Amino acid sequence: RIFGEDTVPFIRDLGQEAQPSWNWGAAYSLYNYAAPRRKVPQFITLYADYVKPLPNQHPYGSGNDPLEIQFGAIFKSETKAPSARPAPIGKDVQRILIRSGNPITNERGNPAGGISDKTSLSPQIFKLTQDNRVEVNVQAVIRAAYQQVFGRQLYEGQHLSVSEIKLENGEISVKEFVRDLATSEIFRKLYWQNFYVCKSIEYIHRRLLGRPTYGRDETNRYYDLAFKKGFAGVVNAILDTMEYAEVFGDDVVPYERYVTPAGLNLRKLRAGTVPTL
Amino acid sequence: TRLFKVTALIPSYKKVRGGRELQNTYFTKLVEYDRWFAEQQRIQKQGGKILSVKMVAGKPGLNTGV
Amino acid sequence: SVVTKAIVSADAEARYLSPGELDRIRGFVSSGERRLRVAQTLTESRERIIKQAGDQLFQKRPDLVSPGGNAYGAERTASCLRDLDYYLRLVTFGIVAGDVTPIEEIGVIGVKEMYRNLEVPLPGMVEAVKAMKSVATGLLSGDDSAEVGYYFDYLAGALA
Amino acid sequence: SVVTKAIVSADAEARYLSPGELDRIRGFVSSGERRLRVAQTLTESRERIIKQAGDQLFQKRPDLVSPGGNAYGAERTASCLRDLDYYLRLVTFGIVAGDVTPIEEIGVIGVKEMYRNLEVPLPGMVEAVKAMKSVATGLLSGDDSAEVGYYFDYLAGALA
Amino acid sequence: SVVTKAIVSADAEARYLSPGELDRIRGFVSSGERRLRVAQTLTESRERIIKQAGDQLFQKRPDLVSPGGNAYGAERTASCLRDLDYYLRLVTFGIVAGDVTPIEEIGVIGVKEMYRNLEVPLPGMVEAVKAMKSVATGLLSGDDSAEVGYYFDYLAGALA
Amino acid sequence: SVVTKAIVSADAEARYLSPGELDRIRGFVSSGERRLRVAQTLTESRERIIKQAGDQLFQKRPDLVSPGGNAYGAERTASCLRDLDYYLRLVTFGIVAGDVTPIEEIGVIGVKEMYRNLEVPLPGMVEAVKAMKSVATGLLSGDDSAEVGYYFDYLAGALA
Amino acid sequence: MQDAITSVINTYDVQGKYFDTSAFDKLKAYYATGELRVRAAGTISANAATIIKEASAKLFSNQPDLVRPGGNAYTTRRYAACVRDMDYFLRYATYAMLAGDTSILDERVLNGLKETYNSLGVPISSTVQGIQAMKEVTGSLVGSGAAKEMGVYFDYLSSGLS
Amino acid sequence: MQDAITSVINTYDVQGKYFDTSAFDKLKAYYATGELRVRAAGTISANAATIIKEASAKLFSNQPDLVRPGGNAYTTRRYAACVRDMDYFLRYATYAMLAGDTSILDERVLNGLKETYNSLGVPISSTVQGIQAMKEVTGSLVGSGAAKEMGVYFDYLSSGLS
Amino acid sequence: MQDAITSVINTYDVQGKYFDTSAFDKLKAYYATGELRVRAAGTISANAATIIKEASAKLFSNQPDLVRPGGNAYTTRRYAACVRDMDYFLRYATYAMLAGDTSILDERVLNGLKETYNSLGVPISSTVQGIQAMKEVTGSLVGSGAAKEMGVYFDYLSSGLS
Amino acid sequence: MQDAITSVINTYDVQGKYFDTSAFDKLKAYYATGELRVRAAGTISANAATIIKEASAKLFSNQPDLVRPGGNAYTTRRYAACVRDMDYFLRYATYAMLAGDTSILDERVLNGLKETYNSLGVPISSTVQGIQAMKEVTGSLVGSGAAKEMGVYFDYLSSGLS
Ligand SMILES: CCC1=C(C)/C(=C/C2=NC(=C\c3[nH]c(/C=C4\NC(=O)[C@H](C)[C@H]4CC)c(C)c3CCC(=O)O)/C(CCC(=O)O)=C2C)NC1=O
Ligand SMILES: CCC1=C(C)/C(=C/C2=NC(=C\c3[nH]c(/C=C4\NC(=O)[C@H](C)[C@H]4CC)c(C)c3CCC(=O)O)/C(CCC(=O)O)=C2C)NC1=O
Ligand SMILES: CCC1=C(C)/C(=C/C2=NC(=C\c3[nH]c(/C=C4\NC(=O)[C@H](C)[C@H]4CC)c(C)c3CCC(=O)O)/C(CCC(=O)O)=C2C)NC1=O
Ligand SMILES: CCC1=C(C)/C(=C/C2=NC(=C\c3[nH]c(/C=C4\NC(=O)[C@H](C)[C@H]4CC)c(C)c3CCC(=O)O)/C(CCC(=O)O)=C2C)NC1=O
Ligand SMILES: CCC1=C(C)/C(=C/C2=NC(=C\c3[nH]c(/C=C4\NC(=O)[C@H](C)[C@H]4CC)c(C)c3CCC(=O)O)/C(CCC(=O)O)=C2C)NC1=O
Ligand SMILES: CCC1=C(C)/C(=C/C2=NC(=C\c3[nH]c(/C=C4\NC(=O)[C@H](C)[C@H]4CC)c(C)c3CCC(=O)O)/C(CCC(=O)O)=C2C)NC1=O
Ligand SMILES: CCC1=C(C)/C(=C/C2=NC(=C\c3[nH]c(/C=C4\NC(=O)[C@H](C)[C@H]4CC)c(C)c3CCC(=O)O)/C(CCC(=O)O)=C2C)NC1=O
Ligand SMILES: CCC1=C(C)/C(=C/C2=NC(=C\c3[nH]c(/C=C4\NC(=O)[C@H](C)[C@H]4CC)c(C)c3CCC(=O)O)/C(CCC(=O)O)=C2C)NC1=O
Ligand SMILES: CCC1=C(C)/C(=C/C2=NC(=C\c3[nH]c(/C=C4\NC(=O)[C@H](C)[C@H]4CC)c(C)c3CCC(=O)O)/C(CCC(=O)O)=C2C)NC1=O
Repeated sequence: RIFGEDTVPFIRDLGQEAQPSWNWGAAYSLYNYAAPRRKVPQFITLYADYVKPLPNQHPYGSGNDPLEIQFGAIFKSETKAPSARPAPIGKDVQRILIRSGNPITNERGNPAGGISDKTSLSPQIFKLTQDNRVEVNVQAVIRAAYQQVFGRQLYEGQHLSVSEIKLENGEISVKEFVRDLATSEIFRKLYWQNFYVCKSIEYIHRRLLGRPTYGRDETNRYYDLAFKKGFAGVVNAILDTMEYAEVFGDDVVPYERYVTPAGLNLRKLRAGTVPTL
Repeated sequence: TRLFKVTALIPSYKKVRGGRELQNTYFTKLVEYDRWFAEQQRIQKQGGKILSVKMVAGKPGLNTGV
Repeated sequence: SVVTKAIVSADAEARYLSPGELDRIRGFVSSGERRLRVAQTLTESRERIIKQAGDQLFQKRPDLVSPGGNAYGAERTASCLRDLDYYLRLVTFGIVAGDVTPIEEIGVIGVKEMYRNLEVPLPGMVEAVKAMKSVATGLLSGDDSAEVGYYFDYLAGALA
Repeated sequence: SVVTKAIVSADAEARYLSPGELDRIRGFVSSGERRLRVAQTLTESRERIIKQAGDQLFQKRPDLVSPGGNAYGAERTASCLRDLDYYLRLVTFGIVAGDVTPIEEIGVIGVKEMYRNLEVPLPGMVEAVKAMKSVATGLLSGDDSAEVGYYFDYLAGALA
Repeated sequence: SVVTKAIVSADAEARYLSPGELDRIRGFVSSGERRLRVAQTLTESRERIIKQAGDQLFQKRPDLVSPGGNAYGAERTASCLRDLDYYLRLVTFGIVAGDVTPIEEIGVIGVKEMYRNLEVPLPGMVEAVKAMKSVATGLLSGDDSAEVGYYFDYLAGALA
Repeated sequence: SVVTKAIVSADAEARYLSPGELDRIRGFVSSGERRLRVAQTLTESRERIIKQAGDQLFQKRPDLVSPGGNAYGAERTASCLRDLDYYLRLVTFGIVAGDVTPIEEIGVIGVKEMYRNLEVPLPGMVEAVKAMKSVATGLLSGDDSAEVGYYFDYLAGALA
Repeated sequence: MQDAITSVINTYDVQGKYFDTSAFDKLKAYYATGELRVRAAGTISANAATIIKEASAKLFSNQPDLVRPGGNAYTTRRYAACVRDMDYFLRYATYAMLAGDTSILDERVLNGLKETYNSLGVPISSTVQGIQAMKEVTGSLVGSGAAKEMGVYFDYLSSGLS
Repeated sequence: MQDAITSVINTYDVQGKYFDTSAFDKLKAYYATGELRVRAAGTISANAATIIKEASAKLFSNQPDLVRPGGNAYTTRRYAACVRDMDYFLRYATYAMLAGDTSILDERVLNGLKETYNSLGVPISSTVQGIQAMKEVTGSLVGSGAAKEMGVYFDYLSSGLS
Repeated sequence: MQDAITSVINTYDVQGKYFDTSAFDKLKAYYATGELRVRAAGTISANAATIIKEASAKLFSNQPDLVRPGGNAYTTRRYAACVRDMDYFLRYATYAMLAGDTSILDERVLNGLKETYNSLGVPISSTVQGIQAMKEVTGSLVGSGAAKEMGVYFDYLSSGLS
Repeated sequence: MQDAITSVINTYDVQGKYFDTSAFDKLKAYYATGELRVRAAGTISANAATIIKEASAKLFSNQPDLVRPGGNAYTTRRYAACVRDMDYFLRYATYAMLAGDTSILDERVLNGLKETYNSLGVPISSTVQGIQAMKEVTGSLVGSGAAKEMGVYFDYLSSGLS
């Protein structure tokens, strides 16, 4: 009907004929010479998403979710391979997070689950009780703080030696040591200055509170804190939240408390760790 | 006005916990001036009693250098 | 397991296992033979232990199997004894593992909410676990009795 | 000042000053004579700059002096010109320091809430500092006028 | 560089560059031409500089080229001189950049890890850096010599 | 010591010592005399172990005692042997204590900063302690040799 | 989260128009059903534990393999997580009924729930069956009209999962 | 796509180098295993429908929720889609085993598949369990070495879906 | 991030090559443009509030639907969000202009902005219009020579959004 | 994480069965090799730096372009990152060897490692070659009985990256 036997096909974009509205953005992504550069299908996904609830996704898109690895801050890029799924996630949408520990200690059902007794499902907890004024626990706590804040130990030139000394000497608490690490120039270099602002906010939130953000209330609050006060403002505000105070006081290093289903899938779905039928 | 020396007593009113926490209740620590308003507020939230506060590093009433 | 806990402690600190941790693993693997013997003895006697503990409990707490009781009837009594068998198997798992971790994962985390949803009394469970400990420790040797009773008392405290 | 900023930045990582910070300090001390002559020129002509700045504000913003405004009245106009005096003194402080830290922590930190507590419009403040910049740069020499102007622009951006 | 460092130091607190930072960038862009001239004079004459620096290093520390030493043998000595060429290229990069930044990322982060994985003695590296500094300052005039000496001093202190 | 390790683990987990680490304490106190006899067997052989280890180290690393090296000269070689004396005494302390705790608390914490202050190469230290391990294991039977080698190679890894 | 009143307020703010007769009519209808909603919510709150008990008993009787070894609810941990999820569904259905709007379900319950359960391994169909059993239990306690009201939210959850 | 020989060719071509002893050794290894690969591919092609039958039976017997109402595989169309996905997994595992490289697996299966299942609501864990079922069923028919070789690519698919 | 100096340094570092005549030519070009860049940066810092003022007013005058009810910029919250985004755009364009490189724009702004705006429902055509508003507003204030320099960074932002 | 003992415990718990003869045989097989595992772990811990030395030297001798300009390991920073990654692989292979299970490799190392390396531009083949080099260097130190044990976990990591 459109082309017949003797006519070469052409792109039937705007002005040539009536344009559908339900596939507008995807279609005009397709009528682009960069369409082969995208390998993820976009129309089956779109037409499936029209008929299903919101996904488990960062409110600013799937490219805002870092891989839940030990260290690195790896994000999807819009440009190397588009693979971008936008979702109409509202401001009151609360993300569904999975506990790294006892399932019924989730804050959604148990508001006191943060102060609940630790099971063997939970990670190792590092607390500094040494005289708070020869001890290997202090060095263990220091290493755990580096492993949580940065995901890994730093090189010798990069250590916050003065803060460490204040830590075994008792002038500062574990919370102040974590603050000195997270506000350090090395942390700013590694996780702030090379990333999209909300990507940095999400990653830093995961390193400091041990959980992804719940939605646009938290992300918008820390986004405005970025706007007003910068990296130090964001980091100090995250550490100054009450939630930090109930889960990590002055004595305990932060630990991972929540994961996303994608981060759980990274570990559980590997061929070794899949539950055998 | 740089560093405060604060000693306080923070009893526990929400739980009874069996680890060692003598260091958490009574403690003397150094708090920054910019941190001290929030620290004092947080201590008062928890029902703690503030015993003494002293200026340590900086000099009181400095129009500059703070 | 002892090995799992040592590895997890070393990994949390991003370090290799220390001589003390390797010493703990060495002692654990040395004792593995007698712990397997204890677990196998406890396994071969499952029917006798479960039966004797069930009769001891029901005679000690008749209200559970009386009409209006939680375990009244053949099917509910069978479910009672089947929970007892679950916990006996979990104790054997703890015996082989070297610690109470299998017990905790499989039957201690969330136990109170589950039995609260089942209307199952917790004092009844505690006394049933105590009866199981008495029967099992009575059947097996005195030296192994302390090792087995450690896990049994852990379970009794957990359900209490 | 520049030395204070370099020292605190170096001590943040507990390290000696980089050749970059040493070079910025060297450039700062190298240009001390010109900036101190600028301080001379500004402090000698305080009343003139303040008066023309107030006149330029009032002609650019007749709103403030008209009845019902923040600056209506002789006393409130006096407070206006007094604040202009404060701010040009702070500009001289920043020029001699080489950094805006004295301006920051004397007249910038908390200025928003402060002129909120005084019902003082911040657009009025930016118009005031722009008038001050124009009057001062008119008097200063070509090279010195730019240096004064950058501090005045910092102050303008700081207020609003 | 100076521009990069100023921009990141501005961005971390979410502000525009202060007058001091802009003045620093002005000084840097005003000194750019002599910086390029210094980069020239170091660049053309570097076969010389490497040879004299290596000879002086192996004279003052014969142990490195004695049997059992790290740089013993023609090939390991060649790797030594190759490292010296690396670091002098980094020095010219720093001179053009106006900061020790390119030096810092390219050859200071993890350098202790790398020279431990190779068991290159860090005191030998520091001695080689002083040798290169002396040779290079020999070929520059006083104004250029001081500037190149700052970067060499940073490198030597960083390896120390 | 082993007792200290068990007590601190118990205190961190905030409960009494379990039968497992109680058995650990019983086994440690049961083996004390063997640890003491091993400590002697190392103690009479101070000079032979230390001098053989130094000879092997300077066989592998002639550069160390070559002119310009760290141990060049009679006095500096004496300081080498005295450091080996310290570490052999620390190994004896560790064998007696049952774990490596005295070894780190006296000679491993801060050793890198110390030897960097002393221009002492860490590879030389690890080669020396490996030589001491090889010498000291020969003096003992296999059962004693294995446990002593555990302390020695822990020390070697810590120095590396 | 938006109720019927908030929905009217937003649909009039988007237009920029003030309230007119139709908005007052919709608000009046919501206040007309408000007493029924409050009584149903109070009854459900009074008997939440009971409802969970018969609903879980019915689900595990109909599908015994769930609580047997190899089932997703075979552990004290996983059984507790299961009854916790059932409590979630009941409580948020009560919220949605009390608000008169299914927004809270999409907003706090159904978002990313399929991905979460699929990553956990939770059977979706059995969760829907638990929701339907909970519906049947809740209806008898709340009465005919309140059951018809709660049914739309239970069916909303079941269709969102399936 | 890319196979083992093409892999070595590309690695040496990017460097601009001629083939040396290591490259020739890799080529010789592939040529040694070629006959085993061909036998395994023929056996699988003969028995593909069978392997799919036992794998699907295992998966839907251990997880019957998938095929009851409300499940992802509940309809004739969705059941057929599931078995078609398993058929494609098997065919591309055979292709990868013949080629000796997992490049075709990436390009023709794993690029965009996890996003597609995330949109569709497909439980990826159950898909991986079905892939593991196909692995064990295939190994018995193909023998020991062919089973190890096929399991390499089955595990590659399973970890790629992760 | 990366500026012109660092760009040349990295190119020659990856080549392992030495600064040749071309490198010194590029360095001379940047040093020649530096004083203009610094003057423009200071001017834009002085008038940033004014630039946002005028650009917002003009954008909302050309497209008044944004600020009327039902518009993306209609609320105090959404209007303040628009102003905050424009203030970022101005500040980061100034950073890129002073650096002489657009790497900072890429990594800090454009990597993830399209998906954020598409998920938020933010119109991207109108955002590009606002960027062009800031462009020709700041062009008057900085002067023609500095306008020609800042315009390329504003167009880079616009092309990244479009 | 999951070790051999916990693997057997879980595989029997999911069945609901007590330990039979096969279970006790598996437990005996694990306990018999405990001394070998502990001795090998001690040797590897004491010689980790030497192993990293020799593996890195071998890898950068076979592929010297990695540490030369234009190579992924060309800088002090990136060379440090390379040797750090190698140290991580050695540490986790030792953990997996003590455990008797490859689970910790899947849930602390290989989870997203391939995609992370693809994102970073890290050459996967060269990293696999470095892991192999660590395998030969460790096999000499630990001895044949422990070399075979370390080989399976090194091959597991290599197949995870590959
Ligand atoms: C079946 C569902 C469907 C819808 C709804 C739809 C809307 C639609 N409206 C369009 C154009 C348009 N639509 C409008 C209408 C607006 N102008 C304003 O003044 C008014 C508020 C309003 C009219 C009441 C206008 C003016 C255009 C022309 C835009 C242009 O070309 O500049 C276009 C692009 C031209 C084309 O059709 O090929 C679409 C796709 N398309 C669909 O497939
Ligand atoms: C491991 C070392 C350690 C010790 C020793 C210790 C003692 C201790 N007891 C406390 C409270 C308390 N302690 C007591 C006990 C007293 N009541 C009287 O009847 C008795 C004479 C006496 C006990 C025999 C009471 C009643 C409180 C509650 C505070 C109050 O209301 O007065 C508190 C502070 C509040 C809290 O529990 O968090 C501490 C720190 N804490 C430690 O970490
Ligand atoms: C491996 C961890 C695990 C445990 C422990 C477990 C217990 C458990 N016991 C149950 C039933 C039951 N359990 C009991 C046992 C009670 N009767 C008396 O009161 C005693 C106090 C007590 C036993 C000593 C009874 C009577 C029932 C029947 C409840 C009913 O059908 O109404 C049920 C409900 C599902 C079913 O009947 O199969 C569970 C889940 N399930 C698990 O997955
Ligand atoms: C019990 C804990 C402890 C240790 C270990 C320790 C080591 C130590 N070694 C020192 C010197 C030294 N140590 C050495 C030995 C090194 N030279 C190299 O060739 C060898 C690889 C290596 C020995 C195996 C040498 C040569 C010196 C002299 C360096 C100098 O004075 O410049 C010194 C300075 C005091 C002196 O000169 O006598 C200390 C404190 N001190 C302690 O309190
Ligand atoms: C209010 C919105 C919301 C929902 C719905 C929700 C469900 C939910 N259920 C979970 C676990 C679970 N959920 C279940 C329930 C299943 N067991 C049986 O198969 C049943 C068919 C079925 C329930 C009727 C089980 C067994 C787990 C444990 C999974 C595991 O530990 O592996 C988890 C992960 C652990 C955690 O709680 O953090 C979530 C997030 N979470 C939320 O924030
Ligand atoms: C529903 C929430 C909402 C509000 C309230 C709102 C206010 C609002 N006030 C505006 C301008 C204005 N607003 C005022 C009112 C002020 N003049 C005097 O100083 C008084 C103190 C004060 C009024 C009592 C004036 C005079 C303007 C015009 C300024 C201009 O055109 O530049 C504009 C810009 C209109 C445009 O760009 O087309 C908005 C959007 N916007 C919203 O989305
Ligand atoms: C530094 C890099 C960066 C940028 C730029 C950025 C943009 C950004 N803009 C946002 C909101 C917004 N942004 C705008 C601005 C647009 N709408 C108007 O019509 C204009 C055409 C246009 C601006 C000129 C608006 C109106 C919102 C509010 C959206 C909403 O609340 O739903 C939000 C989400 C705030 C929230 O959680 O509600 C982000 C993250 N984020 C970043 O990390
Ligand atoms: C631009 C940043 C950068 C640097 C600096 C760098 C250095 C570097 N030096 C190396 C080897 C070496 N480096 C040296 C130098 C030492 N010889 C003496 O001990 C002296 C104290 C000292 C030189 C003054 C030697 C001898 C080797 C050879 C070691 C061997 O034979 O294995 C290697 C191993 C691979 C190779 O030789 O190409 C690297 C990567 N790599 C980089 O990407
Ligand atoms: C514990 C689990 C885990 C691993 C293993 C991991 C790998 C990892 N390696 C990285 C960098 C790197 N990794 C390597 C190593 C590779 N490139 C060389 O050519 C070699 C062939 C090869 C090693 C044998 C290099 C060179 C870099 C620097 C790349 C860069 O920083 O851009 C990074 C970037 C973050 C950072 O450097 O701080 C990660 C996340 N991340 C994890 O969470």
